Amino acid sequence: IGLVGKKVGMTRIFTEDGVSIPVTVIEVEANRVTQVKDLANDGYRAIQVTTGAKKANRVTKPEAGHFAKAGVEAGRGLWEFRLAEGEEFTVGQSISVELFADVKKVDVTGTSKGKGFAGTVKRWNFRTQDATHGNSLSHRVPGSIGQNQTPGKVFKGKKMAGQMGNERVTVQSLDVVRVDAERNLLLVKGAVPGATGSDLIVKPAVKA
Amino acid sequence: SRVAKAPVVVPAGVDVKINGQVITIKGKNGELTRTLNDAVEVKHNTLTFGPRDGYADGWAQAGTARALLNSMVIGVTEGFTKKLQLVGVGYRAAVKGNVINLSLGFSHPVDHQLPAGITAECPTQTEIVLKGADKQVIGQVAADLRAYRRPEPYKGKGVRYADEVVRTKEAK
Amino acid sequence: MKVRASVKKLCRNCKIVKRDGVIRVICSAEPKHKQRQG
Amino acid sequence: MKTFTAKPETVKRDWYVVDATGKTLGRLATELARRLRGKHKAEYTPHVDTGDYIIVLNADKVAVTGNKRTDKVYYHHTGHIGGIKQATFEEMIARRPERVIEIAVKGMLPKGPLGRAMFRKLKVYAGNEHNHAAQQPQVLDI
RNA sequence: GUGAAGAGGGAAACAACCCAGACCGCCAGCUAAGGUCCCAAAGUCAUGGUUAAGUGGGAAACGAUGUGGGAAGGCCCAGACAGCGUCGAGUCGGCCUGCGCGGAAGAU
RNA sequence: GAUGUCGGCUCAUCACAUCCUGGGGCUGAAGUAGGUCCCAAGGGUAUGGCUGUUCGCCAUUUAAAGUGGUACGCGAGCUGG
RNA sequence: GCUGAAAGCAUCUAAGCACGAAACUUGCCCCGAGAUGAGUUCUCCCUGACCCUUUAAGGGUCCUGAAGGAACGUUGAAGAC
Ligand SMILES: C=C[C@]1(C)C[C@@H](OC(=O)CS[C@H]2C[C@H]3CC[C@@H](C2)N3C)[C@]2(C)[C@H](C)CC[C@]3(CCC(=O)[C@H]32)[C@@H](C)[C@@H]1O
Ligand SMILES: [K+]
Ligand SMILES: [K+]
Ligand SMILES: [K+]
Ligand SMILES: [K+]
Ligand SMILES: [K+]
Ligand SMILES: [K+]
Ligand SMILES: [K+]
Ligand SMILES: [K+]
Ligand SMILES: [K+]
Ligand SMILES: [K+]
Ligand SMILES: [Mg+2]
Ligand SMILES: [Mg+2]
Ligand SMILES: [Mg+2]
Ligand SMILES: [Mg+2]
Ligand SMILES: [Mg+2]
Ligand SMILES: [Mg+2]
Ligand SMILES: [Mg+2]
Ligand SMILES: [Mg+2]
Ligand SMILES: [Mg+2]
Ligand SMILES: [Mg+2]
Ligand SMILES: [Mg+2]
Ligand SMILES: [Mg+2]
Ligand SMILES: [Mg+2]
Ligand SMILES: [Mg+2]
Ligand SMILES: [Mg+2]
Ligand SMILES: [Mg+2]
Ligand SMILES: [Mg+2]
Ligand SMILES: [Mg+2]
Ligand SMILES: [Mg+2]
Ligand SMILES: [Mg+2]
Ligand SMILES: [Mg+2]
Ligand SMILES: [Mg+2]
Ligand SMILES: [Mg+2]
Ligand SMILES: [Mg+2]
Ligand SMILES: [Mg+2]
Ligand SMILES: [Mg+2]
Ligand SMILES: [Mg+2]
Ligand SMILES: [Mg+2]
Ligand SMILES: [Zn+2]
Repeated sequence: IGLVGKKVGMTRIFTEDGVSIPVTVIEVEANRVTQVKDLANDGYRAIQVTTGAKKANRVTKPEAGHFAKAGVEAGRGLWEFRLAEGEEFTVGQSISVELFADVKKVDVTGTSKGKGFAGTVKRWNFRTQDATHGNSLSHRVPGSIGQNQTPGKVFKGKKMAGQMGNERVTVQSLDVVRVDAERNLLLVKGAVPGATGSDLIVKPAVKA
Repeated sequence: SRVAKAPVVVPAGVDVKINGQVITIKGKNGELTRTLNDAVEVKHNTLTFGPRDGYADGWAQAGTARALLNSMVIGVTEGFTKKLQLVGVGYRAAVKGNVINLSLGFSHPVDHQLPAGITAECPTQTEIVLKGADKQVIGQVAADLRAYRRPEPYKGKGVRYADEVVRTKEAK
Repeated sequence: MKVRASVKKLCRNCKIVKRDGVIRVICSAEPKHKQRQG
Repeated sequence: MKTFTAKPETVKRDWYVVDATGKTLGRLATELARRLRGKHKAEYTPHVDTGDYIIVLNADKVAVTGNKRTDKVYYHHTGHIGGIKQATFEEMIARRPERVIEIAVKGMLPKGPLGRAMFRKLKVYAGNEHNHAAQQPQVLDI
């Protein structure tokens, strides 16, 4: 399994031998198990967890009853983690960042920062055409988008301008620099997706 | 045909158990078994082999069926032997249980886990002698061991079948 | 392996064999005689 | 007089269960297609679904002749350029064995709204069990 | 000869090919070419064969113990042919022919 | 009663008769490194000098600097030598 | 390649068995139930009267107005809207 945390921000750890390790600080508060999915009822094995602390007015009656069944406080959302062959968890169990104590590398999933409507230069690394040498109104425009009568259409997946970022991104195989269970902190080497404050899903590295 | 016509003699010791198409041959050296091709008739002394009706091949399938069960009879009775020789400076072999550990001039160990039914011993470092009931399996293991370092055509170095003539040619 | 439209026995030790719908010449004596029709 | 027409709101559709085990794919498919369309009924009407509900069991055990188990290829295009995908019969059986029968029958049913409606009455199962004991399907031998 | 100046049915689609020349109406019948497992009207028709290549459903010289049929030979229980005198039954490769096989690489 | 044209730029997309990388047979294959043929289309596959050039030659790289199809791909996308 | 007949031999193949590549199917990442074949799981909410006519998934009234949603406002490392 993994845990749900919050991107606090970035800093550095100076090592004794004079290396500065860039770190993303992830606040990993206790993940409370809200539901355990099994093969008989649900057709797959997973835990649903919550974290943080939502305010009663913002918790709907459907949400409240789900948390109340688990016997846990409402957190700011629900996330599932698929269970391994061995792994067992109970409803209402709290899972801390101590989970990651012996984990060397993590995959961190977040929602990337939103660039809104992005041109092909930004979105797809298209080359600009001539700034001068006669170019007419076509500096950052995409150029040709197809062939001719054959095929007489634009192909699906054509790289064009559109919404960029504000989407799920996983960065794989980030070194765990420090697990500070007392401060509810995980320090990972390097950048992770999303703005300060955003939800992060941290899992042990799939690749190894 | 001429293979299939010849009935396999049963030695004493080695009981036969036919059923359907699947035959079982059990003796001193284990209990082999085979499902024969559905175009084949076996008839217990002596297992006969001839063609079943409504089957174009027939005598082809009966000749193999014969040859297989001859080897199966001989396998549970006498057993089959294969010897590989190693050739090349610093090429050695040694068996630890059911794993042969071959040094074959690689930058790593080579450890072939011998399959069940096959026993192996190294009379010296440059010889393996496999022993088993299945002629097919012992041939397959021998081929697998040879394939690590096939005999090469200049100096004849590698894992060879002890029988094999390794044709050597000269360098240009 | 010689891949040819015309595959033939080149010596006494050459043998024509059909494997998987492909006419081949295998030779015990001479590896240069190994042929596949193709 | 005017020739009879079946009326969709009054059509009698019966439930059948067929075992695909060891049946030749195409020879089963034609009989399924016939009955899904209702060509076996005197009330057959081209513009009306007069056919029967058919449960097919043991779709994974459907047979093909020749080398078709390895050599029959199912092609589809994803709509994306270069997106021609292929699967052999044996791969289709391993992954999605119901699709073999369903694809065979779909190609033998009329094209258009009614042919799609006819196909909805076919219920293909990989194994020997179905959930439709409430519909009381009669054994149909093909 | 047809199209042009000709509809209808067949050849997926297809002026010029095949069948066939539309005065009008019919919710009758028989046929033509072409067809009769499902799309899709009609044989999952009958009898005897061939093919195993999805050949059928693209492609030549040429290559090959694929496989079927026919005629005729050589050698052979004075032991042939293959394997190692032994061994006990056929063997050998030309001919003609049917159907297949390789030869066979292209762009949404 | 108009189907805009060479070359460049931008953006491509497919084929495989494969340039590199992968697998393999033969070699007049000791090794290294080649030659040749077979399989393989996943990905990758120079920058400059000269010239409108494509190309080519030249300089210097690169694992490699593939060959073709796409209205000799692409001017209601740019350029206009 | 193994075993192995047809074809007493031989033969990787006909039966059977084993290897074998960046191609293929997965494994990795993202989308994804309009997957109309519209799936699953958990939780939450509403437990009134009444009369017609075309007695039917018929129609209307009186009362009721839930969960939740939307709207509005303050807004955002979300955003052309
Ligand atoms: C005017 C026609 C043009 C624009 C250009 C034409 O090129 C020529 O005709 C060459 S002669 C040349 C054309 C124009 C007009 C006068 C003068 C002479 N110039 C400036 C050219 C390249 C073809 C050879 C003939 C067909 C064309 C369509 C497709 C094509 O490639 C064109 C015509 C239909 C097109 O409209
Ligand atoms: K006429
Ligand atoms: K075909
Ligand atoms: K190109
Ligand atoms: K080579
Ligand atoms: K490639
Ligand atoms: K043109
Ligand atoms: K131009
Ligand atoms: K245009
Ligand atoms: K323009
Ligand atoms: K749904
Ligand atoms: Mg933004
Ligand atoms: Mg540029
Ligand atoms: Mg201007
Ligand atoms: Mg400008
Ligand atoms: Mg089109
Ligand atoms: Mg093969
Ligand atoms: Mg139609
Ligand atoms: Mg005229
Ligand atoms: Mg006409
Ligand atoms: Mg016509
Ligand atoms: Mg027509
Ligand atoms: Mg008639
Ligand atoms: Mg019909
Ligand atoms: Mg019949
Ligand atoms: Mg064909
Ligand atoms: Mg041919
Ligand atoms: Mg015009
Ligand atoms: Mg090729
Ligand atoms: Mg591909
Ligand atoms: Mg792959
Ligand atoms: Mg240049
Ligand atoms: Mg052009
Ligand atoms: Mg081009
Ligand atoms: Mg312009
Ligand atoms: Mg244009
Ligand atoms: Mg000019
Ligand atoms: Mg043999
Ligand atoms: Mg690589
Ligand atoms: Zn030879």
